[PDB]
Amino acid sequence: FRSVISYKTEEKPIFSLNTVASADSMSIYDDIDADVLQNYQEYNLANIIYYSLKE
Amino acid sequence: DIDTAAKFIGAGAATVGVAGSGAGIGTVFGSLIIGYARNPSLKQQLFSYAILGFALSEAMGLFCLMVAFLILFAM
Repeated sequence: FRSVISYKTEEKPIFSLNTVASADSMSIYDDIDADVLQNYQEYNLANIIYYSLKE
Repeated sequence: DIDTAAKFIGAGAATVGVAGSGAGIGTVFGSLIIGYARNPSLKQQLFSYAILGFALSEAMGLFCLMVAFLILFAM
């Protein structure tokens, strides 16, 4: 949603565990193991769906 | 007479430096357990360091055991 007159269609990417745990840009993030990423990927699925249902 | 009696004390003291390798090899394999449980997909590469660490800490302890005998038997 942008204004009362016009809206645009959009797609937001949804990453799984094996791509967020393997990305070498996630090496700076501390105290991370492949379980605390699963709980974080499962929650960020309900967010990007909720943010989508409001838009 | 005492020159041989001193070779039983000098050799009993030299061999206690091995205690530094009983605690080293524990720290090496006490970290292969912690470090593994965090990243269990690197078992092949952690074990390859626990062996390098077990061999280098034991190599210091066995220097003591060699000076234990090189005093007790050679001179």
